[PDB]
Amino acid sequence: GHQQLYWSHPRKFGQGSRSCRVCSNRHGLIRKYGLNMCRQCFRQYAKDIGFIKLD
Amino acid sequence: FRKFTYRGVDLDQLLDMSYEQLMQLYSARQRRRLSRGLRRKQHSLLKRLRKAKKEAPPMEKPEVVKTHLRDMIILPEMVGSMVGVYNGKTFNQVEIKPEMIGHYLGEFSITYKPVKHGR
Amino acid sequence: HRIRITLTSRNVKSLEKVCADLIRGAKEKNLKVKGPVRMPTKTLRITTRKTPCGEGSKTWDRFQMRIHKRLIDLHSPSEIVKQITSISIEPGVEVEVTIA
Amino acid sequence: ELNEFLTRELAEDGYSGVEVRVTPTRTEIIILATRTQNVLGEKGRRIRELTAVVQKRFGFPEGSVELYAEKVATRGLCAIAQAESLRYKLLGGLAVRRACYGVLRFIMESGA
Amino acid sequence: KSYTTPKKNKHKRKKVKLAVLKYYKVDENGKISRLRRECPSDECGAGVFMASHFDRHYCGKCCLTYCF
Amino acid sequence: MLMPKKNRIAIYELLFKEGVMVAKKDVHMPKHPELADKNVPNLHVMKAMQSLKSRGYVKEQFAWRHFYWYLTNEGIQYLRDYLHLPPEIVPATLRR
RNA sequence: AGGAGUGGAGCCUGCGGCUUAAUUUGACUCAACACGGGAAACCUCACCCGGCCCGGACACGGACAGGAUUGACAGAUUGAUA
RNA sequence: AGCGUGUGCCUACCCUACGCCGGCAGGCGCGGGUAACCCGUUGAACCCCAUUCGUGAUGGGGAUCGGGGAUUGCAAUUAUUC
Repeated sequence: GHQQLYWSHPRKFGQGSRSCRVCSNRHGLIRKYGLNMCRQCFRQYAKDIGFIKLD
Repeated sequence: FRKFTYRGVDLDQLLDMSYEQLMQLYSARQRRRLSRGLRRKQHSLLKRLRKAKKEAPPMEKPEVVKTHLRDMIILPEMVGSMVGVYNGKTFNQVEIKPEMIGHYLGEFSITYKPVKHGR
Repeated sequence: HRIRITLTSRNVKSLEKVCADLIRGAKEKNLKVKGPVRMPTKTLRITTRKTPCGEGSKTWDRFQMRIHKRLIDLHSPSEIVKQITSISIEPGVEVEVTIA
Repeated sequence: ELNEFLTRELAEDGYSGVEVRVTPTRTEIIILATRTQNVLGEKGRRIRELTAVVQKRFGFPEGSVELYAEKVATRGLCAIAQAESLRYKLLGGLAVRRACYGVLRFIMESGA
Repeated sequence: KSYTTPKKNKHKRKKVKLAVLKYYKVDENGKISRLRRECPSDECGAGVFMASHFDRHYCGKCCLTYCF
Repeated sequence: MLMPKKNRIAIYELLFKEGVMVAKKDVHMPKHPELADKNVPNLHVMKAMQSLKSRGYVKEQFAWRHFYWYLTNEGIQYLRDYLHLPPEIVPATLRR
């Protein structure tokens, strides 16, 4: 009644269905190579992932 | 002196038709609306509007029982149901017929208030 | 008895070392050791806007993550190479040793 | 992610990142710090507590992961090992005009 | 700030005192005169009683709707 | 809030036997990833371990979206008493 | 110097204005305006017209373990198997 | 032709050959591929080749709209997209 009407979205597609791993924000997820990262956090912490602007 | 004119299926033939011959009767936009079959989730409210479709009141202009489902279809079974189709402000009430049929309820409802320009 | 020692490195100084030091030392043990096979680069290109917001000009990043793969052909049972490998291990290269 | 999380806790002991190496069914995850008398607390206590911190979250077996710590060789050079120096001197509550010129002099002491 | 929509309460529930006197009947002998139905449900033994509603009798946690 | 009083001690064993534990921050995960032995959803595991937080018997640490428990040595008095365990025996975090 | 263009036509979409239950909003000279990696049927979503759990940690206590409060279906309502 | 991507902690949603049904978008089997291995030898488009149309808003132009036909979806009417 409340509990069944608490998670009643089909949560298998849409930018709202997925979520960020750092921030839990529903915009700008890097869905290339399954980084699944808010682009603002990717920028900061890509230095210690291995992504470096060599060119 | 001519009646409502459907494909080649009258209203008695429409009211009593199996739900797999009914699939080959209306447009593909309405075929795959009702090809998938039954529903287990909150879409058991269409079942509950089929259950509320048998709220045909006594001999009178029939009452308005509400539907907050604009994806609900103008089914030929429904014909004889004054309807409460919500559009964010006002529940519309347009009398239904064989002419309407094979279409969505939300069509005959204006979600956006009609636009008029000033200066 | 084809051992197929997969050498995938982010760095060149270690991909040169791990491939060479498992041959340079494996010359003294006199086993029929081959040179390291090459695989082409995979430049994992993620091009992000520098700005967190949508204002200013559109200065794009070009985050280049190159990854390389080598493997060395052998005529050897497993234990002979295992005596050489785990001595002097460095963080760079992922050594996945194939038996078959 | 592991670099982010440990920085939130190990700031007081001079966090510098890791000198990590991978081995088959063992893990040399060095938490290379500056002051390691309170990375342990009571004779390797907090080091034993730091084990299943990392092991549990990422779905690792038991026996592989083992966490060591040293002093950073000339620990005045690593920036985040001396950002901790200006963190807990300004959170301590000395004026910025003194707590900086000590640590600026500390790297001319360390031959920067 | 003061809103227009009338503010909405939450009801102080019907909490029942001295429960055991009505569950069964009292008796002079060692037995007890049972009024309500017992629990033939799968999840519990013999502890749960079945209610006195108008249309049928209802168990606590089995969620089974009987008839006349 | 409603819990099972049974399913409070399905939280407290893994806290006790090793003095550190993990849980991802989310409301909608009925099957807890480490604790599938008993049905305790992620939202109920969150609310069970933040009841001990404010009275300061466990220090709560947070990464990206993940719960962590530096079980303080003030939580050892109450959780050998209430968990009903001898004062001699120690968790696997006091082992040599 | 010249080339391809743009402004001209129709459409795509960002902005203003007018409308609206809400037509969310940030940004307005190059350094706002297919910009927020924003191509929003739902989620996202901010806004609106409807309805819920308190998801009010914890401290104290008039009140509580001869019962505090709790989740739990017909049916009238209901969008509802709220 | 050349950048390239492709089976995902949460995670389900991958790339598609080849064979059958059908004009179409598409529906259905057996396999590969965590990939210099499989799609793919990426038979890319343009122009090139040869037919055809004839200075007219025409066979230029493809807007607006009607009826079907499937897919995606939990669902698309304020036509998703084809």
